[PDB]
This record gives sequence, C-alpha cells and structure tokens, in this order.
Amino acid sequence: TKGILGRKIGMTQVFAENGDLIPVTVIEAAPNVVLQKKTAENDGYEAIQLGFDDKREKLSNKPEKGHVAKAETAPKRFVKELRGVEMDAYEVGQEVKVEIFSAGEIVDVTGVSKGKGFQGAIKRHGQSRGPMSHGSRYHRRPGSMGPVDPNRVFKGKLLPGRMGGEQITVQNLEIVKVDAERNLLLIKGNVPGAKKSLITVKSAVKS
Amino acid sequence: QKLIEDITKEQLRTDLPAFRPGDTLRVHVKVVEGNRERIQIFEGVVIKRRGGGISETFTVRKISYGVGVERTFPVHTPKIAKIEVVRYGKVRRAKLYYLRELRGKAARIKEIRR
Amino acid sequence: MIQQETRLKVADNSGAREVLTIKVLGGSGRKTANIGDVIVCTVKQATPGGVVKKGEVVKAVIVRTKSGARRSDGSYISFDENACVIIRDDKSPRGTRIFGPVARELRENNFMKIVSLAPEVI
Amino acid sequence: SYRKLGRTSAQRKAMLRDLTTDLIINERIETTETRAKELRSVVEKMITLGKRGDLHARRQAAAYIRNEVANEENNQDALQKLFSDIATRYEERQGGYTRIMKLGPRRGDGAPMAIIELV
Amino acid sequence: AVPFRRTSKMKKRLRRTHFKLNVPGMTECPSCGEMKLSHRVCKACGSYNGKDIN
RNA sequence: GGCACCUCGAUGUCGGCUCAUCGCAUCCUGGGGCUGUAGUCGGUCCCAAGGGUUGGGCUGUUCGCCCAUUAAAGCGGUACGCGAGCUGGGUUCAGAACGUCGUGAGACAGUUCGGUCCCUAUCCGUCGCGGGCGCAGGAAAUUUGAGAGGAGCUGUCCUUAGUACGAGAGGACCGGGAUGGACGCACCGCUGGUGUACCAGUUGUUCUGCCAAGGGCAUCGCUGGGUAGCUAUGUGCGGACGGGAUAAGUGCUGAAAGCAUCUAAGCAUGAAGCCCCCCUCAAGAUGAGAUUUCCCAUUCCGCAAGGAAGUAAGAUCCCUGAAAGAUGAUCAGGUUGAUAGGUCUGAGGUGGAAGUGUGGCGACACAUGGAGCUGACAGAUACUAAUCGAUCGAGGACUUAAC
Repeated sequence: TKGILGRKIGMTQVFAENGDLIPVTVIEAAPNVVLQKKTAENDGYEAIQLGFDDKREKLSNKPEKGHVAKAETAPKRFVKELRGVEMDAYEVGQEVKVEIFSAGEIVDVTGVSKGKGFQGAIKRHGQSRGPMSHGSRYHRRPGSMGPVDPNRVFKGKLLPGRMGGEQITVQNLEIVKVDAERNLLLIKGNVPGAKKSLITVKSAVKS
Repeated sequence: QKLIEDITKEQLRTDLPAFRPGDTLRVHVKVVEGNRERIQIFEGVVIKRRGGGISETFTVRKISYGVGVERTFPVHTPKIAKIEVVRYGKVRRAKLYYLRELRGKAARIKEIRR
Repeated sequence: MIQQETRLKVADNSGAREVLTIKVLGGSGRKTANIGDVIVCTVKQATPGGVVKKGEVVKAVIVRTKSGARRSDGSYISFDENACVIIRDDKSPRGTRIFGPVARELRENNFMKIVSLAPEVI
Repeated sequence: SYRKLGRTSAQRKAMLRDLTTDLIINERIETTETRAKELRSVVEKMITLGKRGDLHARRQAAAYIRNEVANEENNQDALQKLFSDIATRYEERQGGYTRIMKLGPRRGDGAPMAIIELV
Repeated sequence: AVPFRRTSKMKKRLRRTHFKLNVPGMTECPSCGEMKLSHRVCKACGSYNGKDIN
C-alpha cells in the first residue's frame, strides 16, 4: 500500500484508446521523501511518514529542522502515515516519483472537503423544503425535534450548521495516465477538496 | 493553467479548419453499428462556442423531416474525421439560440452567404 | 428528463395525436426518463382514422426528448419536440411508420427492429 | 471578491466615481479603512487610462470621472488633469500609485480611518 | 419567548465574564510618541516609518 | 368503554406539511422446517428490526375505494408523536340560509357560504465554533484507538438451459456475467442554472454648449450571453470482496432406558441479525497515552519551604489575505519578500470599439482590425500595502526498584 499525496491544480478532460470522454483530476504528487519509518517493536505500529512540498528554512521551526536531519532532506510541510506499508518497502530517505502507480490500478482518494461555510439543513442534510405558498410561513426550517414524552431533544438530531473542511474518503477512483517526467497523476472521477488543497492518493482495497 | 496547457497539447487537433460560430459546416462521424463504421454526414448551423481547451464544444443544429436536431460536437474529439464549411454567415452575436424557434425562412435570413 | 403528467406528441401512424404520461415502469422509482424507457400512457387526443382512440391506456417507448441525452463519447442530442411510439405487450410498434429523426440510444437495447422503420438515425 | 459596503449596486458605481473625482482636486483624502482598500483598485486603473493619451481612452474617463472643475483660473476639467499633470509625473513608474496609510478609529462610530494619497 | 424565571446573579456574572473587551496592542513611536498602536498613523506627530504626513 | 385520581387562576382539538425514532404479532429481502411442495408459483409455522418501505383521482378527513406501479407498497407506540415549527380545510364563537322541531324566543354529533392561530430563548436540551486550566519541565509535530457515529436496500437482462422436471403447457435450484432504480458522499471539466463594479443591443427623458461618443434615472430600465464562486436536473464514487462466535434448522459420535436418540458429555454445519472488515469524530479514554525532533539546565530573594525578574525552543498582539470564515478559530504570509492590490503577458467571456476613409439621397453598410472592452481565473513583476516594535513563554515535585 503506497500513497504519494499531493495538491490538485485543475480539472481536465482526457481521451485515450476508446473514443469515450473521461474526466480527469490533475495531482502534483511527486516528489515525496520518507522522513521516518515506524517500527512495531518500538513505535508499536508499521507506518511511513511521507512529506510533501519542500519549503524555505525561514518558515521552518528549529525542532522541525532536526526531524528532517535524520532523513537527510530539506525541511518540508505536511506529513502523513499510510498504514499498512509492506515493510521493508524502501530504505530510509529514498525518493519516490509516481513509479509505483500504473494506469490499471484502482485507487482510493482521501482529503479535506471544500468549505461550504455555515449552512442550513437542506444543504447540510438534503431535507425537503417546506411549502412556499398556501399561506404557509414555514419553509427552510428543520422542523420539530420529535416526541414530547422524552422531554428532551434526541442526540444526533439534525440541525443547521457549518459544513465542509472535514476529511472525506472517495473510494475506488481509477488512474487514467502516468506522467513521471512532470510528476503528474491523472485519476478518473471527481476528487474532493478545494483547489490547490493537499490530497492523499492511497492504494484502494482489493479485491 | 500553464501546466494544464501542457497536458492538453498532446491531444490537440490542429488539423481542424478555423470557422466562425455562424456557418453550415458538415462534421463527419464514424458510427460503430458493428462491425462496419457508417459515415453519417450532418450539415447544420453552429451556435455555442464554449472555451476551455480540449473541453471546447460547438452545437451544430439541423432540421430533419420537419423536426430539428441538436447534436453537440466537442472541438477536439477523435471521432470527427473532416469538417467542411459549405457556407459562411454574418452574425450580430455569438449565441444564436433564437434561430431554432424561427422556422423556417426567417432562419435562412441569418444564413446569408459570405 | 420527463416528469409525471407530461404530454408527449405522437411520433407514429398509430392514429393518436397526443399522449400524456402516467408513470415510469423503472423501479419504485425513477420519475425522470431519458430515451428507451417504457412508460404507461394515456391518449389525450387522436386522429379520427386509426386503431387508437382517446382515453386508452397503452404503454409507449420514448423516441425523442427536449433534454440533452448523454453518451460516453461526450456527444449530446436534444430534439426540438418530445416524442413516443405506442406499443402493446410485444415491443413491435403499432405505428406503420415513424416520423422524424430517431435516437441511436435505442440501438444498444434489443429494440433494433424499431430502428429499421426509422427514416434516419442520429 | 469586491467589497459591497452595503450600498445599492447602482449607488456603488456613483460612490466610487465620486471618490475618483475628489482625489483629482484634493490630491489626498481621509476615509474609512475598509473603503480605502476598495478605493485603490479603481483609481489606479483610471491612471492607466491616461497613460496612452488616446482620444478613445479619454472618453473612457468620462464614463467614470464626472465633469467637475479642478484647479482655479486654469479651469481644467477633472479628466484633463490626468492627461496633463498626473500622466507626465508617472511616465516612469508602473503601478503602486496610491499608498494608503492607516489612521486611528473615528470617535463618531468607532470606524477606522485611512489616509489616501497619490505617490 | 417569555423566560420562565429571573436569572441568578451568579449566571449573570458568568455571562459577564466574556463580555469584556480586550486591550488593543500598542508600541512606542520611533520618533517621539507616546504611544502608537501597530499599523496605524499616530494622532500626535503623524509620522509614519518615518515620513511626516498629516 | 367503565371509574372521575393529573390539569377547568387555561393540558390549544382533528387531518396534513415537516422531521423522526421506538417496539414486534415481519409487507419485502436473507435463513429455514412441514405441505393437498412435479417444476413454476404458493399455503403454514418457526430465526430474524439490518435496511427498504408509492406516485395520483375522490373526500377537510383518518379510513376506504379506484388508477398506474413496485422485491413490498406491514401494523402500532411516542400527550390517538410533533401548532413557544407551519397549515385552518374539518368541528368548536359572533353573520347568513335550507329542512325539521317549538305559539314564541330559539334549537338540531343535520347540512350550506364567510370568518385576526400572539410571543425578542432564561435554564435544561440538541447542531456547530472558541476562550481557560489540567495532563508533575516547556515546545513543534506525527499518531496508537478505550469509546462513538455513519454506511447496512434491491430490480432486470446474459449464461449454465430450454438442461433437471413435466404427456404436454410451463419452466428452475445452484454457480458466474453485465446494466438500472431508490438513497448516500463528493467535484465542475463536460450538460446546464445563477451570476447587481463583465460585454453587447435598445426605449423615454435629462445631464456633458452643440455633433460624434457617453453618463444619471426608470425592477440590474428592458433584452441577449457569460468569467469566478455557488450549484443539480450534470458527472464520479459508494454499500465490495471476506472472517469470529451464533439464531431457527441440518447434523456426527453415544449414554441415562444393552436397542434407540442433535445433548445430557464431546465435536460440527448454518442467516441482509450480532461482532469486525469499509468510512468518519476521537487520550477532558483526569485511565489524560505512545513515538520523532528541539530549548536548556538562568539570573535575583528567602539558611529551609517557597516566591519573583528576564530568556531559550516556540507562540501571540498587529498587519497582507484566502483553499477558511457569523465572530473567534483554521490555513497561506509578513521585506534573503509573490500574501493581497496594481502593473505587464495569457486563458475565458462579450464579440467587429473609438477615430478615420469609402459607397449610399438618407437611414446604414463596408474597410482599416478576431478589433475593442474586460469583476473576482492564471503566469511573472516590489510598482504599492504586509512599517516600527511589543508581549506571552521552561529552571524540570517527593518516593521506591533496576542501574
């Protein structure tokens, strides 16, 4: 199980072989570096802390500078584990560049959802609108909490509130093409998140 | 979108003739009825000309047996073979949606030869 | 894209003139109907000469839609007028002939005999 | 995106066009800090129109800048000063024409203020 | 929406706990002062890093 | 229905619109025993709440009837669920009528027409977001997952098969293969929707001295398109593949009862149930975890206990802002600099601008020229504004054991 997480930039259409139109998401993906390798006999679990997008030392904290010093790598932003990698997989500090993923592989995708902002229940949960006519003042509002006998609102009862900004999996997306020279991924289907947001590219469950 | 432009370039179709939105071009399209591919000619007036690289599309339209047909063609699709602009036409706008309702001689008024 | 209570003008020599929809046969279920869907329907109006008569309840298969039909190729089709051909039990159309263009979407389904009667297929 | 200020959209055009004219005569103006941030985007574009010296460009200035008298005795139009004074002064510079220093909040309703002046 | 009962002084003061405004930040002027809050022109000398504009 | 123990110094009725959840005597799906079960399709009794539970016509109605469907269109509890959420249609005010009763005045679970449904959320509740302290030193991070939530439904066709079965008619079980419905989660690149500082056309009047060319107002004056963002009716994906013990059943060895017997000993098999696999919040899981990488082990008082003043790692006040956002918070940044605006080059949108020349009586047309105009979309460029500074912030408690 491998996952080269990277920011998307723009939606694209890509046709190949067959004349059918295939929607495609661009992903910056590579390069990535193994900052650390977790061990079950010490750290208690198997994982690899891959980073993404290196940055200037000015933005880096001193303790962060030491963490990458073991990796023999310049300081770098976001870091995520990907249980469960097939150890030993890679030597510590080895670079990765889209080499693992073939076009035929199925790939799960996870990442933060685009913020819809604070919103009503109809957007948040798909609840039907109330009547707009026949003298009815009622519309858009969530409606009754429920039974009088409990004398309390049930927990988990739907109410309007902020939505988005939460991590959300999208399973079984498929890659279309591979561009290692440009470090580009080309996964078929919609990929969740705001433009230029970080996006994991974990291997899909099989089979 | 300079990176996005780099991807689209590989699938770019420079062979297609340049044309104004208002003209009666004839797209050729192979159809896999199985197994042989029939070539169905389809003349008509283009209307929409949405941008966006490979995603660009145009809406050729034709009356047929007393009823019109709106068959959109993406600009860079492989399925197109050749395009022949039988007639050019002056257009005061870019989105000629109105002409479809203006059967029938009135539609020809916007189809003046150039 | 067709909702319940949507009149659909006749596309064949069944003798019917206009035919209102009743309910889609698809699932519990779908209200929307593209092309090739079978829908039970009422004949609101009909020509004096024909087997069909007003008020009859007979199924009909969609032939044309104002909505833009989708294809995997990305090509889209949207006719100026909605249309259906009357059919009972066996799917051979009651109409001797079918006026106007007919969608190719019927061809992928085993409805191909209907396609043969079409003057043109788009 | 563009700030609304709470004004009616028809008012918003006149609200911007009035400030663009008042800056021409006064050279400098103090307004609210938020309106000031919106102000720089509109005025600097008008200065760009005066660079080419094109007769068509001058008519574009009429669409925004109003027909108010500028300097006394000279009787220059507010549009004319941009094509005769401000343009020559910024032939070398390209953008950044309007610095906007912040200023302390107004006593009358707590609204922050900011100086607006060409540079 | 009529409340069933008057609030206790405890709950009232507890509601008053967050109501207080925070103090604005301030910095001594490079020129004279004093003082001047960050990123706004002083009402005194009017100096601004360090140019004098009124 | 009975009784009159809650409430006649107020418990607002019925049916809906809203959202639900709960219980099974289970409508469907999945597991089966017996059939007057050939197959197909059913009948009946046992497992099972996991999920799914219809669009209309009539009536204020529940109910019921009817039409078209569906795998099925199950009942009931929750103040015959919910009016400090809504609907007033039905009863249940004042008006008016019909029929009937009453001398009359009026009355009638008889009917008809019209008829003000008030209220700024204190607390407990629930949906979200912060400010504090704790987690025996301060931090930057990455996460283990006690616990919790969500997801949990199925139709057809193509095969084995026209085979098993049946005189025929009909027509599978099982194992595989594709395509939908309902619903859920995400994104706009297509299809479009919207788009009030975008573009064009155009009406009346007025303002720029008059022309040309524009501005103001008239719903953005109106009309035709549309960047970004926001969006589904659009697209992509989802419930997959499997284990652990079981329920009703099916059993294998064998006794109490030398035979026999699913069980009393011992070993199996067996379901959309339960537990996990799948996805999400999560160490305030005061049980406060774990691992990685940093700061050092100060300066002053008080013999001790303990308390102050600076600082290191780091963070904040303030400021440029948005992939964020009611406000906080979050993220991208703060001059060895692209954070926003502007300036240039593009993309996209609207599309032949102004000026000039030419043809025409004019109105206009053509040429100069894919021109002109461009709000949020990109690529660079310090041209401007993110100044100058300040503040918070650790000296590692006491024991025992291994060293």
